[PDB]
Amino acid sequence: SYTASRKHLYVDKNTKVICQGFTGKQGTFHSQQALEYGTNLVGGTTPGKGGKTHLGLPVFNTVKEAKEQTGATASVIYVPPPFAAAAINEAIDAEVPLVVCITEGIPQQDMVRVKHRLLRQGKTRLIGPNCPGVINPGECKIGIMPGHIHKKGRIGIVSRSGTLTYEAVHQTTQVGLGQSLCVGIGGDPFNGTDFTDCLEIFLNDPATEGIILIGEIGGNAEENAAEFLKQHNSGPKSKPVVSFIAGLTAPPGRRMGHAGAIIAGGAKEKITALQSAGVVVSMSPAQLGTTIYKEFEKRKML
Amino acid sequence: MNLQEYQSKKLMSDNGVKVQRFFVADTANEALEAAKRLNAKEIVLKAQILAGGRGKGVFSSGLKGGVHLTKDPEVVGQLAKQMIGYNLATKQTPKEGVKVNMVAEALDISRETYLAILMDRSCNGPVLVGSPQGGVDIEEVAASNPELIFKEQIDIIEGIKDSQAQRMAENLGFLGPLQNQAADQIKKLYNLFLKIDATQVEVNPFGETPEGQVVCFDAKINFDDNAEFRQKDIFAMDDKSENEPIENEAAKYDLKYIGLDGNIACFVNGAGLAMATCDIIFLNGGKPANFLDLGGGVKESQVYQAFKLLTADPKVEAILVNIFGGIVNCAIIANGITKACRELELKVPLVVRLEGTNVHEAQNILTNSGLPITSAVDLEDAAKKAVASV
Ligand SMILES: Nc1nc2c(ncn2[C@@H]2O[C@H](COP(=O)(O)OP(=O)(O)NP(=O)(O)O)[C@@H](O)[C@H]2O)c(=O)[nH]1
Ligand SMILES: [Mg+2]
Repeated sequence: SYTASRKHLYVDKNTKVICQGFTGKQGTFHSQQALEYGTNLVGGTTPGKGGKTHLGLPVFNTVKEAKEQTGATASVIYVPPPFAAAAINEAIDAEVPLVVCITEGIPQQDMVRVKHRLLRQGKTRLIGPNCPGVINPGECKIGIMPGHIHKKGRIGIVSRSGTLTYEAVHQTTQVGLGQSLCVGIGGDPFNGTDFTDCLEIFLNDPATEGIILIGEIGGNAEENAAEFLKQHNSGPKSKPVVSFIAGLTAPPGRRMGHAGAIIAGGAKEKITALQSAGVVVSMSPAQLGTTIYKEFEKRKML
Repeated sequence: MNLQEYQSKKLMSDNGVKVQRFFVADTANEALEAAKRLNAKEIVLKAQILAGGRGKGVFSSGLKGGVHLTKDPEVVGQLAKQMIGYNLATKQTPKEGVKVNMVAEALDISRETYLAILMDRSCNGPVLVGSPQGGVDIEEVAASNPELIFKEQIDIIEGIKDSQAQRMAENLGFLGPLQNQAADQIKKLYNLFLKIDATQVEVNPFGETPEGQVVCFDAKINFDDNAEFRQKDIFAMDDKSENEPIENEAAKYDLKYIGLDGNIACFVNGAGLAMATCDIIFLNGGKPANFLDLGGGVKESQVYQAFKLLTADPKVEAILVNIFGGIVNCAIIANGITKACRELELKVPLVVRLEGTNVHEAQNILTNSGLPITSAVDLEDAAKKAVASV
């Protein structure tokens, strides 16, 4: 099943990454960031550019061409929204173990179609789209997050937000706890990876001793993650979990339909729901690091 | 995105979905003469606002009721004058309501059913959401008796199967020959739902007339913003009064602007991070006037218009900049802030929090600028500073 590919979320020293949209302006920039950070970027693709070198690495026409010749195991997509969904499908066809689609703006209908087959296979794990990516502090950085704030540590960060993810990262490094693995699942409704996937990885990673979940109002993402922890992060060796949900001060949204209300039945409910699973919700976004730190001291883990 | 009923219904017309024939009118006199042009027994008048619950709503005019019908055209203008320009308030509007600014051949109703097609994560794609007991009280009926709500997931590859359309039609109570006409209308709605890249198509009531006609009496369509590049003609139809002109001029340079009632104007590179800043400002006692999102892209032009825009309305005695993760060295935008601040000459305090590539050489750019620009280190610091400006 598709869950069998969760393991591919945990990038590391060895994963060999390639870049779809390599010559693109964003592809090039964030590709350099990865090379300078130490990520093992072995090349990228760009139709009509196969056989030319870029950033000192080979460019290929398709992904299979780029995979067999480099032995890649992860891909990061910067293809523009109109063709990004196809970029994913190309990686799945090439059975790339991990695909990280950064691109924001993919039509929901495209991703509904991508995700449809994605759930019918277990070879390729997808992160995103419209996410900052995944970063193993020190070992591998797949995405746009600034690497100069991370530090290999004991805390696993899972975030549905974007730039807000960096606050939790910058605060856990400052307190000295560092990050074991930070994953951004993005803000799109139909994605390859959700909270429950990263929590499963975090709850079973020894290097992950504390957890920070970052969310925001809207949807049921946070509640589903909450019910998971309530059924798998309870009992004996329970790993402390901290959370911050942005938007408690957001105004009403102005509806135009009953559909959303009927399928539902954000705000305080997300907060108190996470609390039900024993999660410590930091009210301010500035004290995420200072909170997880103390939850570690509450049970003598420093 | 969201289009008005009359616009969503014309789309339905051009795609085999049957609705009432209608005419649009800007003034209350044209609504009266246009109601005379319709030539129909009973006529229904509806207020067009990007919001539901119009029927059970109130009016700034005290008209009480966003939808009404009568067999006397003169009553159209009589009732149309009383809302053109007023704020229609419903249980979906933000209390104040929406400034109103259609006359259709009213048809007789013998049975109301709720029908909606949408993309839903839990269902991993399209869903047929229906209930035999539709009407305005759908949400109440949905809450008191959940079992009255029928869901049918659709396979995005196979599409709407006749067996699925027939089952939904049957669950909505369409018996006899109606079951086929309704099922076909369900298939024709789903196909349109996919054609237009809609996240939601809600038909409430999905009506049954005494003459055995399955009609869509109301059309609420939500369009996927991410599909605008493929839906040119449809996104061309979004009226030129989307919220407020303060919002539209912002979007001209792709800047997401959300307005509020406050004194601090936020400026963040991230929706989630923008809502967070608004939160922590609230915790410290401030109250943000709004926030202007940057997402990821950044250009010296946007910072120029960004400041020119936030200082537009006079309800901003301070602005807060919080750029944490710009794809460009903020040392470059720091000079885009100074340039966009001394040439614009703004008379409001300015709090800046930057964190990223070479932030040391960037923070001193503001300090040694001679301009009213206070620097901040963390999110908590940025908030207390912005609050400290009264
Ligand atoms: N007899 C009759 N009643 C109508 C007609 N059009 C609307 N109504 C009545 O008006 C009610 C609500 O109007 P409608 O435009 O459908 O939607 P609404 O007021 O915005 N409510 P909601 O947002 O819940 O769909 C319907 O439930 C129905 O009782 C019509 O042509 N004939
Ligand atoms: Mg209706």
